[PDB]
Amino acid sequence: EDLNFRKGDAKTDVFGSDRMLQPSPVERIPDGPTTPEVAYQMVKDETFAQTQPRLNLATFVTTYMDDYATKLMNEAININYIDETEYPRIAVMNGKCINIVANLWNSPEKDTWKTGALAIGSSEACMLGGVAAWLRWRKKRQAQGKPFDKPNFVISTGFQVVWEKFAQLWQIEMREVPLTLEKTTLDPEEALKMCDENTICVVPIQGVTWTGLNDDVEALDKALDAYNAKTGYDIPIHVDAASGGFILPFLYPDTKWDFRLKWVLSISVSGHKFGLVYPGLGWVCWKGKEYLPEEMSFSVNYLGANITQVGLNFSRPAAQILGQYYQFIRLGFQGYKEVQYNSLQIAKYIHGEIAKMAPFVNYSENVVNPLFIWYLKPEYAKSAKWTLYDLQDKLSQHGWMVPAYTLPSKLEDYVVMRVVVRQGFSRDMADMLLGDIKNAIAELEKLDFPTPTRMAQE
Amino acid sequence: EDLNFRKGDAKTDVFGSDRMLQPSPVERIPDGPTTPEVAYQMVKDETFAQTQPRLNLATFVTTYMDDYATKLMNEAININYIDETEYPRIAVMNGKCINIVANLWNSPEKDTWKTGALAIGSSEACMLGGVAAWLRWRKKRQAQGKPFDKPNFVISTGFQVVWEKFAQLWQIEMREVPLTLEKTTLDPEEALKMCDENTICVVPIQGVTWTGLNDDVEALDKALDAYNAKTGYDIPIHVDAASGGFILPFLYPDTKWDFRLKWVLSISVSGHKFGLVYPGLGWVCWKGKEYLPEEMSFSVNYLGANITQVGLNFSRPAAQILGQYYQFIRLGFQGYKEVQYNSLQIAKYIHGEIAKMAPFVNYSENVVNPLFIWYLKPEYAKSAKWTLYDLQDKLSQHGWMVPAYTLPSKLEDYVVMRVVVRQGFSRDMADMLLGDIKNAIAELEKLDFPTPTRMAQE
Amino acid sequence: EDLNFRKGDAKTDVFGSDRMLQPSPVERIPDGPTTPEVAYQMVKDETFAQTQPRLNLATFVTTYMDDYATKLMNEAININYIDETEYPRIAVMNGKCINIVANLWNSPEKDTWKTGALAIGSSEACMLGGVAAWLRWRKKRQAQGKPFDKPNFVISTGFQVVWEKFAQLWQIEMREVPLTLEKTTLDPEEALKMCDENTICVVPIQGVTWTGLNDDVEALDKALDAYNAKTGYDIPIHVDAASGGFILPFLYPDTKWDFRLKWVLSISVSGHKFGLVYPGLGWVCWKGKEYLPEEMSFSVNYLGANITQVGLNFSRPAAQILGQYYQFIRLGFQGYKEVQYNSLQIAKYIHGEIAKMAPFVNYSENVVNPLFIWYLKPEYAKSAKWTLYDLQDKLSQHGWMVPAYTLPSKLEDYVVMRVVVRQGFSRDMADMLLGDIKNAIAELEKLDFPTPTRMAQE
Amino acid sequence: MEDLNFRKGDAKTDVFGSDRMLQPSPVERIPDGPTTPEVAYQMVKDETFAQTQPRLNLATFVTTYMDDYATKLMNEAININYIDETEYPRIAVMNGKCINIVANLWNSPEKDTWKTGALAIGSSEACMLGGVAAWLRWRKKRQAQGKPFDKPNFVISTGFQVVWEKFAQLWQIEMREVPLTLEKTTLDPEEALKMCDENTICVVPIQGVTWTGLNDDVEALDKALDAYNAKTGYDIPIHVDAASGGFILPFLYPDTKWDFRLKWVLSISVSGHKFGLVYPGLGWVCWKGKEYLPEEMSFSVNYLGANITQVGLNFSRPAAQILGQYYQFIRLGFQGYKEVQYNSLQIAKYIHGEIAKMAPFVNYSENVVNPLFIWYLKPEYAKSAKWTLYDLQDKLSQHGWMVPAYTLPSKLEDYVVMRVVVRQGFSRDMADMLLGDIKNAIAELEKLDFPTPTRMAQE
Ligand SMILES: *Cc1c(COP(=O)(O)O)cnc(C)c1O
Ligand SMILES: *Cc1c(COP(=O)(O)O)cnc(C)c1O
Ligand SMILES: *Cc1c(COP(=O)(O)O)cnc(C)c1O
Ligand SMILES: *Cc1c(COP(=O)(O)O)cnc(C)c1O
Repeated sequence: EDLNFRKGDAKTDVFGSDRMLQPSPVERIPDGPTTPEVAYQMVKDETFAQTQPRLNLATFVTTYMDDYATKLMNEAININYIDETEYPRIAVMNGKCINIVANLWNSPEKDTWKTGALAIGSSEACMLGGVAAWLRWRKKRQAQGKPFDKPNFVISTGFQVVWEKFAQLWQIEMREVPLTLEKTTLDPEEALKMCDENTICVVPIQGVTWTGLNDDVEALDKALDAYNAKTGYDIPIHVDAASGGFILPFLYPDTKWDFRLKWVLSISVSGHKFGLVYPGLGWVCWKGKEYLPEEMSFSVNYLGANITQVGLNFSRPAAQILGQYYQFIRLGFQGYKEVQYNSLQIAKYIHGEIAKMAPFVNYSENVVNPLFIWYLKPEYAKSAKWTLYDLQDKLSQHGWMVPAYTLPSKLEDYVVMRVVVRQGFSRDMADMLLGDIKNAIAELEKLDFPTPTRMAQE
Repeated sequence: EDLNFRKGDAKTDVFGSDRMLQPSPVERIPDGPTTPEVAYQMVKDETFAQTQPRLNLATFVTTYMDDYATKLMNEAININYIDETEYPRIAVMNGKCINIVANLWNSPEKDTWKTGALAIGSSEACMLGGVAAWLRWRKKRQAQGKPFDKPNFVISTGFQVVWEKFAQLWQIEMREVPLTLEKTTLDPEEALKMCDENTICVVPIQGVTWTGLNDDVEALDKALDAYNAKTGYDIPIHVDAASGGFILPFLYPDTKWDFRLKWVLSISVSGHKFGLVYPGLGWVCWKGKEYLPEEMSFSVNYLGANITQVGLNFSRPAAQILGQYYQFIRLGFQGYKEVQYNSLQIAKYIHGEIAKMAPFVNYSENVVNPLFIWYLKPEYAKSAKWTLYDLQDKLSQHGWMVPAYTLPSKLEDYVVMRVVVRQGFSRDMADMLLGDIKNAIAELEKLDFPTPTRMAQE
Repeated sequence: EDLNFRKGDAKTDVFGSDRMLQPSPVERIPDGPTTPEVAYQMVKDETFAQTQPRLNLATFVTTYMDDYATKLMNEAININYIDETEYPRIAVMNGKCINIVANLWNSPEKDTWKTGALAIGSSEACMLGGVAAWLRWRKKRQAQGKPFDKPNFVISTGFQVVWEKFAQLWQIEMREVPLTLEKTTLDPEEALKMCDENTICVVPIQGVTWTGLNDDVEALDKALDAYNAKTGYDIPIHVDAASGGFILPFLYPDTKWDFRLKWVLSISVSGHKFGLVYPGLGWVCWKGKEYLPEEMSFSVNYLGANITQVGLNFSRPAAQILGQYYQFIRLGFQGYKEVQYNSLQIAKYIHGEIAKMAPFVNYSENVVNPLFIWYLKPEYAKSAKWTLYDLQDKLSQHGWMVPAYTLPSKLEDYVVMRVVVRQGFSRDMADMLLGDIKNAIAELEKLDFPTPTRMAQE
Repeated sequence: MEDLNFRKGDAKTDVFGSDRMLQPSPVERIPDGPTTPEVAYQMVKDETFAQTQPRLNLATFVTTYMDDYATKLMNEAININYIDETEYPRIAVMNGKCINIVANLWNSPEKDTWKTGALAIGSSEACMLGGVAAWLRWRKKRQAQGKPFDKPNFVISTGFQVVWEKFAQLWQIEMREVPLTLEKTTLDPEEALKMCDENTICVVPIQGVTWTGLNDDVEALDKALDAYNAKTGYDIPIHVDAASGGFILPFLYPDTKWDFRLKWVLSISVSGHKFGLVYPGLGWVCWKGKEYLPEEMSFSVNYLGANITQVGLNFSRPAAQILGQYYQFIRLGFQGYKEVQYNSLQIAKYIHGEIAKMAPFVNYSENVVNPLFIWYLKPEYAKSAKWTLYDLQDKLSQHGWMVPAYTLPSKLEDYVVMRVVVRQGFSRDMADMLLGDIKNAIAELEKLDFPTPTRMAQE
């Protein structure tokens, strides 16, 4: 007999121990240690009772990479990117990713080492673009003898929350252009009506999270050129291309949205969305070195490479740089094109099957990013006992997360549902989702009384 | 450009391929092959959208073993148990497991190699016990000149479905003794009312699936001894101990339920329930060689071990034998006792926490197996808008399976919910479950209208 | 110095401990636990001193799958198939496998979800087929006013033992048709002579274990059609296709043996033999819903799939279902055909090389399954000092298991040896086997006195 | 027989008998076409060989070792995006529990069970959140007072880590720097108070100054600040940059009053990936109470009954580091952290003592409070030596070490120093290897007949 079996010795079974009769620590660090197997289970087991990543259809962020990328990134788990003197090959590799992304967006910059920065996501990449737009505007207004204490920026009401963070954390006024059924993306005319001498940039979005659509950057650029010629305000574009920045170059090469446009001075993207890398990657590029203020930035030479030093974070994992560069080499342009082709084709397939179901109507007939939204047919909704929130709950019973929500300004009465198709979500998985949607519809149509969310609508 | 990238060559990305734009085969084998990576994802990805095993609280069957048992079993995946001449060490190992189980049940058999058999689960083990009881009875009645064409057996209405399978597949009449609030387990007096000259055995259950309770085997044995003495019918007991066979020896050693009893001639158990082995293990033991008919069985000597050859299956995985022997050596009696103690303590803990909640009342104050059932307070239920089926659905939205069902005959008006606590379900996971139950109750109590199942009860 | 080193603490070396100076438990569970490393070695080390599976040439059961199938099945070790409500995707996958198998056997059933059942092997699949035949016959005779208490079935003496198990466990009389050199497979005329008003089915075998041959199912169907027309007895066929069920559709598609035949009402197969899945898989299909008695079976709808619930086992591993579906997708029809082609070609190669050896003659000139048997030339055997049993022992000295045995009734004086070629047994391994056979012959021919088995024959 | 496409990348291709491995890696543009996974794996992996191995990187404060279970747990969460809190609410709650544990390690008096704090990628984001909150609290006060709020400043030692310069640049807030001297080797409160005025949003003492390894005296700053605020009414607060010391002081110096026990310490930040013992990607910031986190910055959402404050500069990010932190808290507990930090500090103290015995070297401080320290050349030795600490850095790099040499901040900029950081996973045995290499390097450099470039640059 083993005296200390329950206390945690070499013979203890994890689930025959005193520790696994005790709660996990909520407030205070435990006084003493446990065995690695026990602590492993205590943390691991708490992650079971939630959505499985591959069935999270709310997220845009990568939930699958192949086994070689995964092994490569796991092996770099202890590499701190910012130690560039210690890890100069990764610093160079980061710069090469920046070059490749800038050239994917048709940068006219002549320098071999393109002007850009690594980010943890589009959040940091967006904030860097906006701070740069803010600093360029401050300098221009100062040289003109004009005030520079009340900056603002203009964006669709379909903005993603990081722009609200930017507005709050830097105390910059956000001006929002509302969505309507007639103007389902940012209308250039209405955005310009909200511009003045204090506007630091307009932010069109490629891959609006609420709708899956693309603001027309080319139409914005054309309108802005006329407006800037008339006012002299010299207002630029920063493209929030979080999703579309890794869709448009491969599937829509002739759509002019990027550094080909006169007024697009910076672009940001989520490398961990359709850049196909696990969580923790974003990129921001500037059209040239003259658009990244010296106040924000400096550059260091590593093994002949000019790597710009700009960022909100400092120490950070380096694994995502290896993952991105691996994808660029493993897939190339052709491979990126076929993977995004698959994701868009599957999104289009689900869109078409949803349109055939009696309760549903799609927000758009045009699927340009691998995601889309739909709502209840207005005539169907009036007499239905259920809402899209009830459908979300039914789908959750089978492990899916398919989110229902209200649309932004002036469409807020529309409850919609969104499906995002990422690499690793196949046609076969689409059929499973659609089968569960049909069954969920059949069960909810048997209801004799309205649900809580249905009553709230009336 | 790689011409065959989409068709499946060395450069193909699984989710940039034509195969992952196609549905999985429903009716016919595909005409041609795919890459192993593609096929692996196609099969694997279908298993995502269902209950995760460690959150499956309906099942009694093991969903966790430690890393060494798991590795041992994985390494034996290609070992066919039934090739005993080729794998005689595993045949002997099977015999040693049988000895250990039979002695765990206090067999008085003097032979070193105890009379018992390997099974895939309690289904086969129960059927073998029942077939043996049927053949012993047939032989007795024929020798007595009595008819033997209408056998029956007696069991609680809380029987598990394999006994209905046995009745159907062998055409033996099942006689069911009803459950009542007054007699919540098999009452011996009522069981004897259903015994006659054609009864081949009575089947008390240790670990009734519907209720979590134990039939009183000792009381049945006493009643049966008096009955057999007056009638000469010689009716035996077969104990269905699917769960309790690996609980009672460790936590209730002095409960006289096994071969210590005169009329207990066979006992069956699920090695994959509380025997702590992954799916695919059951055991059946007989009290002595004389209770296993020669018509059913023979034995072969492997390396000096006498291994009885009886079974419904033939070729089968051998991994579960290695797993069982590992558990016996790894844990021993003390280790089994500590693991089952934990599971029972967590079940009692949840049992006590459930009783404190306003909507609930427990079916029993006595928790003798690591599971229990509760129902709605009758006064609460009459005015509640929801039923336990609604609570089951709410819990499923967080990944749990906690089943609601109506109890067997004469308690069929009771809708109950059951929680089973297995090795690998910790106190921390119990708190997560109870927190989700509390949140679910709060949500259901906001309903203004009754649910479909609530209306169905009126 | 570490006081508890020998007792099993964190510093203990497995083979410097007291436990590894002690024998493994034969009769009783050890009182206390050990470390997982110690227990892992104690169980693992016992499996060393026996036949290695890839050198087991006696077994028909899969001993190799590729790395992806193996990982997929290992990852499902804790999934209990029978929890279909909890794991409905695996329940649907099971049904898809059944559809594919039935269509491989040319089922005319129009229902999308074909009538069949999952099994642990051909044992359960055969018994389910046999019980269904018994129940259909019982119902017919009852409707006719005829007795139904003495059923029989007809089979070759080349039956595999599960049919004797079936006869014993259900008390159904087995009538055996003898083998002769003139009639080396089931002779239909002799089979029909054993049919009467009490015959529930005739069982032809595809892949007779003793001989490697195929009973002629079509010839049986023809004779049975005329017999049923003249008697009205309506006697069916159940095909035991344990091996051939996954050989004939790919290599002999035009051989009429399956549901193309009028009287073939059910077929069984071992998915773990030439279905190419590790141990634990069988399938049985019925020609239509009307041939599966309602007394035996019911069906449940899972996500729109009609899954029949019939079986002898209940809880069981689900891994083998994933493995079967993986093989269907990974290989397709072409892939199955190429693997079985390789296995048959290697068997034919070994067959041709055996025929060139002076002591040996093949039982059949035609190799139709990836296995065959041979015996000693009668003139050579008479003056030889050794038998095939001695050759089996010599081969065992190099790790092979190549079994020698006497053939069934009327051929019982023929001692034969069998080789089975499974996936993972290459031409290179065949050359190693043949080299060991030649060397073994050379050694045995040096004997000056006869061996015990040679003396036993005289 | 021959395989026609062997060099082009087919099923038989050997990575290093292929055309692709005769070609350079892409510098400018994405390749037109794909390669096999093995080829791409080697092309990226092989570029990482020719640089410092993490466990020999003695410049970094950031974790380079966790045990196998923490590593496995974090690897298994590589595809979990923390910010999807509705989808992953158990990790959201787990994040909140980590924040609670950290806040209580720092003796927070907050009575709410769900402490006011935020997850970060490192001390950079946590420090900026602390500063933005200080900036916003100061703005709100001056606004209510009718006073101007358009020229904020903050006060910090010249030993600041670069993220505070980023904060100054990216938010256009004036950084006021207090110089270091041999007489005042850490932040002196009196000199700091001379740089405070009505526009100062906070003072930032540092626990674990990167340049020196020392701790600013927060308690002495708190006392001086209390007197100043009582006189002026400016209400200037403390934010402690405790990137390293935040996970040393509670375990090894529990009685040092540096945290929320102090009146004016309203927020504290730390790097979980330094001495919190988690791989790269973790920082934490806590506030002394909910009232010190402006609602303008923040909101909170209830997940499974837990109140999780939503504040941050990042959005989507790996969740693995949260599981790693919670694993370490449970696996080690208070005792386990104390023993690991004890080991790291003891080995730093050991190297410190052995460095002192060597003829060329003198230590900057006799007191080692964090598992790191700096030394420089003895002044009399330096004048006649032909080499500098940069030469010793280069020599050690030849054996794979990174041991950094650099000039100290303002008023000590003439001091070339070298720093050694001891992290979990750097043992006594490895310290013996480093010291043996240091001795051998000294012997070789003393053989020089002429000065090196960096020695001449000093003249
Ligand atoms: C994803 C998203 C963001 C935020 O980017 P993260 O990568 O989550 O930090 C910003 N804008 C848009 C349009 C987005 O889709
Ligand atoms: C589990 C169960 C059975 C069926 O056993 P399996 O292991 O699923 O084959 C029979 N009886 C009882 C009491 C059970 O709990
Ligand atoms: C294998 C075999 C059986 C028994 O099947 P298992 O898969 O071992 O259960 C029955 N019939 C034949 C012809 C066989 O080869
Ligand atoms: C590390 C460090 C920083 C920067 O923190 P990161 O975790 O690298 O972002 C800021 N202040 C101090 C004192 C530091 O040591």
